[PDB]
Amino acid sequence: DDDLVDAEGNLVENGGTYYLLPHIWAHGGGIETAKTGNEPCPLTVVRSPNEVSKGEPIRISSQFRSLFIPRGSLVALGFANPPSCAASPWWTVVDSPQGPAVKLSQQKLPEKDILVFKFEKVSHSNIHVYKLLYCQHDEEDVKCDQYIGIHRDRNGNRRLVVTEENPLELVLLKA
Amino acid sequence: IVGGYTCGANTVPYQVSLNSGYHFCGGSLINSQWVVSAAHCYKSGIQVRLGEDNINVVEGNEQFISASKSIVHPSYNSNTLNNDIMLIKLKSAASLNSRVASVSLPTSCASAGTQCLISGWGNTKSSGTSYPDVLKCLKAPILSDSSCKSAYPGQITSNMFCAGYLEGGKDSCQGDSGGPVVCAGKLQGIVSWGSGCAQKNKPGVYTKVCNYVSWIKQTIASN
Ligand SMILES: [Ca+2]
Repeated sequence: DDDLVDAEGNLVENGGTYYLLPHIWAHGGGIETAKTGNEPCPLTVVRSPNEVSKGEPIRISSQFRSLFIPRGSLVALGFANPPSCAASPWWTVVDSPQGPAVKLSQQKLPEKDILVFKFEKVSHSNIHVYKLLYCQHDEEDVKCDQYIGIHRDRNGNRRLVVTEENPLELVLLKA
Repeated sequence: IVGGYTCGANTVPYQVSLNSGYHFCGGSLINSQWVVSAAHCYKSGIQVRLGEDNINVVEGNEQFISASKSIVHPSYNSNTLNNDIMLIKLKSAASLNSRVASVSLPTSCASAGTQCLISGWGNTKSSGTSYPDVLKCLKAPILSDSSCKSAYPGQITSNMFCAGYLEGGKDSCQGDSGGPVVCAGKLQGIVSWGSGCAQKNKPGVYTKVCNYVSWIKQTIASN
């Protein structure tokens, strides 16, 4: 009896693959990649336009050697099947013309650049739904004082970005 | 345990399995009433299972004992993974025999190169999972601090040490957490964390038990 649970009451496996869908059957569907702005290849993390697609299976990993994901543990999120052009399938947050945005990198990232996320359960509806926090390494004590949200750009790409009052609610579903 | 071997039934008498309806972490029996595990393995209502080999079925030598107190190190930081240690007090003393025995605490830190025994029921495969029914064993050396830090820049505090192979191929993995790292007959480490499993240049990182001994002895004497 811990925290992270999928869309089946079942516990989330550290290093397992899941579909990150929305709480509301609106907005969009699962998470996937897309080539936005002036990127050479799919480096932008977005929420599928299709509000019915399960998106890409996402690996959720904690540094801890536990089979489950420890409470209040920072996690890294990466695509099970990356775009190839990415040096790593792990997400990271970089400064973009639209503010800190969730993107993949062509350069190999260090642990501290990808382990910047953390889940927040929502007891509302009791259904397994979580808000995604973004943590930045301050000094001997990181600060998870920010959430990840959406930024519908010019072409309609639902980009995952760092926001303050536009948090994202997700339900993890095994893949 | 990735790249290890079947220990053998009751050949690691101090190895314990923390159960909450199912095995979720390992631990180390230090005396008839106390178990040492990882702080990140904290859970309420933990049942401690001693004398285990095949964790899926009863074989005659197990002892199932509920935990009455679970004490997570005061300085545990789930963010930085630092101070990853937890003490468990059994609400009932364990019957010490040949299959159930305590492992002594180190009153001095072990040096790099010392060979250690790491055990658990965690994942045994790479880029895929396969959890064993029985206890797996692995022999690995303590690595030097400079090497540990070069493998995990900015992530290694003084309460951690690396053990394993820079070459990769052998290491602890998901499900081994809280487990024992015994060297020269003393519990020098606790299976804590790592980047992946048995990956190249990413050896297992373990809680440095020798820094917490005075605290462990103190807690045991007043709880
Ligand atoms: Ca058994």
